[PDB]
Amino acid sequence: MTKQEKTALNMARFIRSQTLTLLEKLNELDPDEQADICESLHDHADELYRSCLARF
Amino acid sequence: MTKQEKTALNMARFIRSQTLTLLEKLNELDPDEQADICESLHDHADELYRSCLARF
Repeated sequence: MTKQEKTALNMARFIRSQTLTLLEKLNELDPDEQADICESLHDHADELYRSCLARF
Repeated sequence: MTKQEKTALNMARFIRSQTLTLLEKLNELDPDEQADICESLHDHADELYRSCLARF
């Protein structure tokens, strides 16, 4: 296994883990809170994405 | 401190932590990989957001 392959697998595992935990955590809040948090998370995701576009 | 307050603080801390780790991890990849991962992460973020809209 190459370092590039090992890295790719590790990153895939990491993103999967983060997503699973986030979903489980969100599932603890009532509908109202969930909607607010989701709206905030999406706006922040767009901001991070635009920052990446700027870097590349 | 109310349970609602304790929950809000815990969620804020969690989202902050996840973001910091993600950024640090991304910083390990070369420009090319970073761009690919960012594009994939954004598309997935949009998918999750649309799923939330559907639930609420």
